[PDB]
Amino acid sequence: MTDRYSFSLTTFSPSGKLGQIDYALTAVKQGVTSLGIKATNGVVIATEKKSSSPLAMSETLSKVSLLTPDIGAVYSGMGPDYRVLVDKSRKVAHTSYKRIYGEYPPTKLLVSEVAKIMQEATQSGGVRPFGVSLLIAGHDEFNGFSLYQVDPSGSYFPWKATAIGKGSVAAKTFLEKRWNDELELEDAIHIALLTLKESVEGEFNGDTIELAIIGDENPDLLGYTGIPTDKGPRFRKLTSQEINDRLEAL
Amino acid sequence: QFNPYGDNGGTILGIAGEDFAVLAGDTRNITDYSINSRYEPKVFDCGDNIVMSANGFAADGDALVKRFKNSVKWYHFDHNDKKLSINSAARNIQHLLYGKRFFPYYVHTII
Amino acid sequence: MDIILGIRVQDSVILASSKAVTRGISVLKDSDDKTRQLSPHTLMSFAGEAGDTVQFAEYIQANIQLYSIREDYELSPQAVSSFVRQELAKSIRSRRPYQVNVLIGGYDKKKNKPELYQIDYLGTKVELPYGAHGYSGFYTFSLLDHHYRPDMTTEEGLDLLKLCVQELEKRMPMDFKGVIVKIVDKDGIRQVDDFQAQ
Amino acid sequence: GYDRALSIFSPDGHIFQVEYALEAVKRGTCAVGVKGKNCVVLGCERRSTLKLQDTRITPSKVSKIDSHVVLSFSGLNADSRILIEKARVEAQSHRLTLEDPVTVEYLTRYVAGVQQRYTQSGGVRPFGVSTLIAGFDPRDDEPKLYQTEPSGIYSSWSAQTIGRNSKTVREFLEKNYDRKEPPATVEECVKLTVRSLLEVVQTGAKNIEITVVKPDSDIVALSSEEINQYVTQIEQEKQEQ
Amino acid sequence: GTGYDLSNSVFSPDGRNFQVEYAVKAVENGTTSIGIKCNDGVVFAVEKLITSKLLVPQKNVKIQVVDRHIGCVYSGLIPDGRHLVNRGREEAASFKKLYKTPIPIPAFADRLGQYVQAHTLYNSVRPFGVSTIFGGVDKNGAHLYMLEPSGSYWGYKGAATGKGRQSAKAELEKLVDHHPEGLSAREAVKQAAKIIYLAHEDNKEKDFELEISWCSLSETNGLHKFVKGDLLQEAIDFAQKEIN
Amino acid sequence: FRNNYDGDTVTFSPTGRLFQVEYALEAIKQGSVTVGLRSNTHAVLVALKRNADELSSYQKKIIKCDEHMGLSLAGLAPDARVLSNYLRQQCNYSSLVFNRKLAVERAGHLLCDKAQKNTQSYGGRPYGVGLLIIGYDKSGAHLLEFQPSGNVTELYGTAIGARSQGAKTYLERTLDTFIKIDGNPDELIKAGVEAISQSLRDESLTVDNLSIAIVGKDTPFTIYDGEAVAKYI
Amino acid sequence: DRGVSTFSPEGRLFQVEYSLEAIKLGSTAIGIATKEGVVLGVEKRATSPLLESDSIEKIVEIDRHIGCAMSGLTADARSMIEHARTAAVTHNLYYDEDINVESLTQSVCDLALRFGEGASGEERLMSRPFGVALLIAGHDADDGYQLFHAEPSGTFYRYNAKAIGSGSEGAQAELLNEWHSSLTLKEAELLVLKILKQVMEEKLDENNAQLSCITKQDGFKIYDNEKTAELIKELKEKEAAE
Amino acid sequence: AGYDRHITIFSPEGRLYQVEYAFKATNQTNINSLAVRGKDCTVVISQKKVPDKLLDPTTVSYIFCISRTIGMVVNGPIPDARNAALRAKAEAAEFRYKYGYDMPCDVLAKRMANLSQIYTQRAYMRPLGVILTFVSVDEELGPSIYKTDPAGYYVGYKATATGPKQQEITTNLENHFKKSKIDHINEESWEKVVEFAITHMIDALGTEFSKNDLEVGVATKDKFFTLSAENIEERLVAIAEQD
Amino acid sequence: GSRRYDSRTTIFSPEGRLYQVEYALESISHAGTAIGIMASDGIVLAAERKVTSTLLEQDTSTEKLYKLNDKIAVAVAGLTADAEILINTARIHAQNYLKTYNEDIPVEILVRRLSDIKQGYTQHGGLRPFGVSFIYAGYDDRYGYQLYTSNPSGNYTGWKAISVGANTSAAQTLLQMDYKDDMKVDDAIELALKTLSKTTDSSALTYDRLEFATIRKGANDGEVYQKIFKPQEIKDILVKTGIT
Repeated sequence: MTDRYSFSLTTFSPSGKLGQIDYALTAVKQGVTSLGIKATNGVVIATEKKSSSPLAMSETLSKVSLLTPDIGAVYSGMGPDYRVLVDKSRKVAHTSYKRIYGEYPPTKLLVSEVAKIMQEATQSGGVRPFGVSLLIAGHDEFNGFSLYQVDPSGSYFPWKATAIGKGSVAAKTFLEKRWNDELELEDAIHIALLTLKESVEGEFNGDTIELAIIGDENPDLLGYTGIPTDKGPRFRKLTSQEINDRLEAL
Repeated sequence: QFNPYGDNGGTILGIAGEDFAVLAGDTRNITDYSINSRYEPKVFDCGDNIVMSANGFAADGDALVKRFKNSVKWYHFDHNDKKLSINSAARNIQHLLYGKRFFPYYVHTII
Repeated sequence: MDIILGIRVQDSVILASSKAVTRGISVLKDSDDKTRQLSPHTLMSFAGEAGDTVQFAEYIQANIQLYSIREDYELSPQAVSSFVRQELAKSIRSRRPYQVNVLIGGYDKKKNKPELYQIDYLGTKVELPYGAHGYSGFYTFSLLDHHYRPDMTTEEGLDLLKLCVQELEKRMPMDFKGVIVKIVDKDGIRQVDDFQAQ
Repeated sequence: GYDRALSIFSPDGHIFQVEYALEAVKRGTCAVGVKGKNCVVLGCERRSTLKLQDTRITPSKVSKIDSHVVLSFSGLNADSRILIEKARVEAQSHRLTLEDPVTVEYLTRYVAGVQQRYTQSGGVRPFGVSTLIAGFDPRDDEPKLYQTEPSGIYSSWSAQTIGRNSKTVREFLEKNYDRKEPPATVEECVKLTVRSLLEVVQTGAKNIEITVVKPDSDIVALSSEEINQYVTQIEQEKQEQ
Repeated sequence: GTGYDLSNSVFSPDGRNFQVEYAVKAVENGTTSIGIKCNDGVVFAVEKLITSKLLVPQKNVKIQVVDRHIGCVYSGLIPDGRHLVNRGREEAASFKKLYKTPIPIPAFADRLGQYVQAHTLYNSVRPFGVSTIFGGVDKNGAHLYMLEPSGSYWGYKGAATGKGRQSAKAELEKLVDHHPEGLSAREAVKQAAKIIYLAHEDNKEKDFELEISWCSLSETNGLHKFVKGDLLQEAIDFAQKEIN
Repeated sequence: FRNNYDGDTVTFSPTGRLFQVEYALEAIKQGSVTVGLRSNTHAVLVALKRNADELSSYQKKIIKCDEHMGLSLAGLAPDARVLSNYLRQQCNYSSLVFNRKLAVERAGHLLCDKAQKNTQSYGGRPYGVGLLIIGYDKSGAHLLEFQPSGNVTELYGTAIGARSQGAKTYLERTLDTFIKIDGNPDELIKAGVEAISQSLRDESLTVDNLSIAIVGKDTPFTIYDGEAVAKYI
Repeated sequence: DRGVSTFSPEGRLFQVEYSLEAIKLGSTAIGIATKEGVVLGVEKRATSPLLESDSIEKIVEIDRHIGCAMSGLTADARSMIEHARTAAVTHNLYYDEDINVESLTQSVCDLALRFGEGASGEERLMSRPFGVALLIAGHDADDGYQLFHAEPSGTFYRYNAKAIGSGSEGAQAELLNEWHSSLTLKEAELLVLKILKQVMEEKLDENNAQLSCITKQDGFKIYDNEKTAELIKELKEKEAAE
Repeated sequence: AGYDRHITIFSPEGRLYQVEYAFKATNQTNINSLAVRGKDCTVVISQKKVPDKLLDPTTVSYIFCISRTIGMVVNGPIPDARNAALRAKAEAAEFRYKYGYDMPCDVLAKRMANLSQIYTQRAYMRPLGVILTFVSVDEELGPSIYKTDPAGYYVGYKATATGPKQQEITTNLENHFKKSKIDHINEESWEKVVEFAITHMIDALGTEFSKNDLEVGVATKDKFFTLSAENIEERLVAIAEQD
Repeated sequence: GSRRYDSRTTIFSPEGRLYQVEYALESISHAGTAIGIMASDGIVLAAERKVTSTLLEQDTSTEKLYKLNDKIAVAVAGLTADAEILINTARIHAQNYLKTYNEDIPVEILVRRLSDIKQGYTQHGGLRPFGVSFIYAGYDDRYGYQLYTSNPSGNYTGWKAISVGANTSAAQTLLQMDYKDDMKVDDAIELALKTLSKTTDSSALTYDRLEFATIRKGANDGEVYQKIFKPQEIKDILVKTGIT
């Protein structure tokens, strides 16, 4: 027993390539498309719910996860890897921040923590890199709204808008045409739905689409009243119904 | 509270002649004012013509003698059944005892 | 406790340390130098628990000498004193704390100024014109508070010091067998081998 | 965790990792050391693959272990630092426990020990370094010069060189150094050193650095000029013939 | 590609673990041993090849007991078998220590199962080179089990493993049919001695020594015991007779 | 084939073999012959000591583990030291904790289990030595044969090492006779010496080349060498 | 690759066998035992004239009555010597007596097989075997003058005479004849000096060769150059004498 | 280079062959199973094949009782199935102890899925060749089916099937739901849901079953249990009197 | 065992080279170019952002210039993720020094430690090296403005001007051609932009593809000041130096 894999499983090839990270990226390309668009008063992340069986229940499997009350994440690539990353991310947001400063971390930092976890899986002994790329959208008081992309290598970068997965090349191009620095959140959600339409083959409805936003504070989602300074989460996942109502004005 | 030590009495005597030596001891073992045994040997032949007695707290005295005899056993293994000289035994015992310098064998030993 | 005095004049720091080494009923030595040189321009005096005292001083010395060689540089007195405070502050919450009080006298070759640092076994550090550990201050501070002047000369200092040692010899119950005096200035560390009648 | 045996025996009785460690040394800049009658001098060459450096701050080749002993080397620089740090720490430790600075031979035996240990320990590769350690034992005036290699082996030399072309400069030294009459002068010792380096440095006044060690912690590194002068006086010896 | 059979925890393209399969080979190459579940206990028997007149008779005992109510017999690599029994003894001891009640046979079976299965999870270990037949009596009657190098095991009416495992299975299956109402402890012993004698044909070259043990509620009071003396010789006869 | 499966003991061959273990066993065959045999009152060990030069000494083949137990070795001398030393501790443990002489059969089990650990775990290597264990305990005289594979067997007599087959046949032949040499140690020893000489070839057994050991009823395990074995050559 | 503690199909440990090869390339070392003491000689073998030959330590003191000579990758012998000296000293501390030469040898051999990457048996930490053999010579009240040959295999043999190193095979054959149980220390000294001379590439002088001995009275001593030079001279004369 | 097929590291195509082959092993048993949700119960059917006559049929099962409320059926070799069963049982007990309430089926599924995901990323752990179908009647979510695989994936289902002929069973079920338009079997008694299950298993596989050809588990409010051969026979007799 | 998949990231080539370090460098050679130019009154750090887009948020982006201390900054060339791990242990090291001595950490001291860490992954642990090369620009009251460089090997050196990453050969030639000891910060700033502008693989050298920082001694103060130029600040300086 006892893990005897104390050496790196990701090493430099004579050409300077880090094989495993490359392959991991390949796995991401094969993944279902997911995107993110930053507006002036919010951000939106979306992806397709590629139901792996008509007997499955798409709702029981969410690709859009709340990390903190003002940060959400979406991915492309290996779902199971993303699931554990989501748990690690939620935890690290507490152990390395909320338990120290008494407040949730700012988007860039949490993103940084996540990226670190991935970086380590690129060098630690006996493991393989995570086969996923993430798109984290959040908002913090001193940095406003932001959108980040985190890769298997552990790299991350800020975006006004972007896509990852299967049709990322096409989607990125469509976004470059429709994005501007004056978009209101509704405009971004609209463009989001349009962009996603091209990448979707069959059914396109509130039940096959998963979309969340980072916008105003939802006091009505706080759970309690009595504390003025506490106003509610900015993260909110749209309902199937909400998506359909919007698909009509598509 | 718990007192790990006790006193079983006993008295031992060792005298060295010019070509012989003797080690004696009473055979009475006690606890407070009671007699545990009127005959409980206290002086032991450990081989290689070495006699030893660890008097005071019997539990410890037995532990010691037992441990020393065992040391003689290995001395034979390790050094081809070579006889352990009295001086060598004394030095060895010093180590056995000092090895428990901070939780001693509560005994006065003579060989 | 022993006597550990320190006074910072215009261009140097003077350290006076009792020479007596008493062990219970007998005075074993009367020529004990209670000091270690941390670097060419930094000297540290000390007093406290029997073994801890020198063990701590030599440990500090060894470390400063190591820093000097690695960096081919002499840490400022202030830096040396901060390192020493950190070490004593650790000791205070350790399994068996060093019961040592020290005075650090050094000349900052960069600032071109002499400096005196007082640090107790708790890692309590303070910079002063003059200071002492134990009871020594109780008999000498009133004198220093009175006559001490920032622009004093090394000679005036040594005089004010002689004044202090006399008060200690008059009112203190124990025979500390005099003091060994040392000076730290721009040119280094030197001992005033003639204070037994200066 | 990681303890793979990286240095092992091969059929012919070799330990390639240690042998390959020497290859790294062969590729390193040349280092040389010659002992006089009352001094030891260490010379090292400077690469030129790139020149636009800041010589003030760029780490030099000759390092002080204690006020009376120095160490130069040939091979991997990153590796040399680890050996140098360890030696410096051991030096202070020896003073602290024995109340006496290390003898040059001891500081050498220590470093050689570390190197050897890295050849039969799991999960580590041998040091790609060979060193020259020199100085004077406490309260002694007889110069000391030792050398160590990746294998962990060491010994003293009247004069020795390591690194690229060390074969060349060694030959020079073998027929230019008389044990009967060692460079009785710091100047004539520093000259023989520069002469040996010139045999390979190929005109490099700023490519050659020297450090002189005299009894009682007297260590000093010459400056370009001081050295440039030796280069000059030497080039005339040739032309004047 | 290939080489899916050089490392222990590797799945081959068809989903197999060759190392475990190779382990089975060591088992099949071992002596034959069996277990018969009777109406109130179990019987164990095994072939002991007399490699030479020099082997002291009745001495190198193969069947092992676990606690006081369990019997174990195995075919394959003997040292591997002892190792598994040692584990079983610890397994049973800790269980009794916390629960007081001596370990139920089904529970003991899973302990050995989980342990053996664990040796097919990493390449830093080798699978067990033995198939083990074990069982005993507990709060709910008799139980007979057989554990494979893969860690797989089930409850049996009769069980065999080893060189002559085929003969035995053929014979055991006959007993099952010709006794729908159940076999008795006394009877299982004889029937065991016979099946071993028959199975000894696929090894008829070297002479052998028979060994039998049983755990019966009425015959041993639930405790595991070795069949010796008269009852033993008697079964040896019942077998020597029917082999002709 | 074999090449791809004999790199360690944590690997089975396609036919279910453990080559590293088998190779270990080879070390024994390459070793010097040693014989063991017993009656009802004694157990005897006879071994052929081997030397390097004629300037060297002869390597010892018999080790005492306690007053009632000992063994002879064939194979890696070092391993014999590790194993016999482990057996000494077990004998010692049984005495100190239980005031009980360790039974030969028990010792055999301990040896088996120890050897087995180095044949199923990565990193370790099988022991490269064979052992013949004789001892006298509460159930009489005993002879055990230990193999690096872990297999330990109780026999009336046996032999291991190069040309061992010779003696093993002689013993398998004399069985009915020596198994009854009770109360006459010298006879049992002579039988052992005759058995081992059935495996000679190179030379003949001399005084500084022959090694005999005996244990029994009222005979603490003792070793004979040199002049001590003279009366048997 | 292949574990460092793997067995060959012939029942041998690869790393140990290869270890032995490295030792065949080592400088010659010779030891001769006599009822008057034991002589130990070695071939310095400097790799250059600039190497101060006396900084070549291939004969060391373990205790006052025990010394040894090495051959092979000599850097490997440092920890071996350290262990050995500590054992001799420790035994004295615990038993108020000298350690027997054989015991000291056994102690050293016990480190030998302590190598591997995770060998089940204890905690053998050392990635490879030692690449050096040793000739341990000494004296004790139990078996007087003794000479031992300890190898990386963990085994050791007692010898009346023994030569290890590059010239060994030839030198051993020599010893096989030259040696007899009545040699005197002086005769032994010359014999060692002679055989070293025959197998050395270099012309044996008191700078590339070194002698030493162990005698009950004066213990282990390493002959200084002068003392050896004369023995060399004395040898040339006796040889030319016929 | 070609070892990206022996341990859980990426292949140049970004695949994990070892995970793929683990899936391969889940069919080793050649057994199919299916689970459906009732109005207020959950049922799991699994084929049972005990060919050897020397085996005690009663000790042959691939259905486990993880807790009073959670049931688990396994498609794959029995030693890995039992490993997964033991673990799940431990996880369920521990969860109750630490959090004060019975671990939900979906949570236990996630936890086991996460454990598998790890064998997918850590090199020394091999994936388990099994697919786990967890069922129960959650106190919050009602009838539940959650299944996990060697890839660390898992999701909830209206109904599901697993095994060599998983596809046939699935499409049969898909059809039935497209028709009914609801996500469950509108049946009050579980006996009837069990009959529904067996019936469709028969239609899909085109095979008739005896009482020993099946294994059945049922989860109701506060209790998961498995039927006996007789409980099944009664069920089988029932479907007979309709055809 | 595991030995089978162990790459052995810490061994010598027969030529005495360290494969991984070599390959790591090969990796770094494809990273956006980073330049460090040290004048007499300050230091300049300039880096070219590898791969960009219209959507890439630049105001919130920092992929090559990181502030380590108030007087030390580094320019990164290679794996950003690897860099951050190192960068952080560096920031901490600076603070430990300050806490221990109450004096800002001398620039080289921080550089030697970080380099030592890299050196470690080179000699033990069986892990891959960090695919990163650093250019340190810092200032201290002992050596004043300093410019250092470290790579995967763990070796570091000082420079007047240096570049790392892509096209270093070209950049180094250009710098060795126009550098002059008497340069003033602004002269150095201009030299840097020009060099990059000539070594780029891009069409033009626009601000959205650049990161800039300067460590000058704001005369009107007496203290040194770090300044990581903002997008518009880089856009301005770009127009002025005549690159518009």
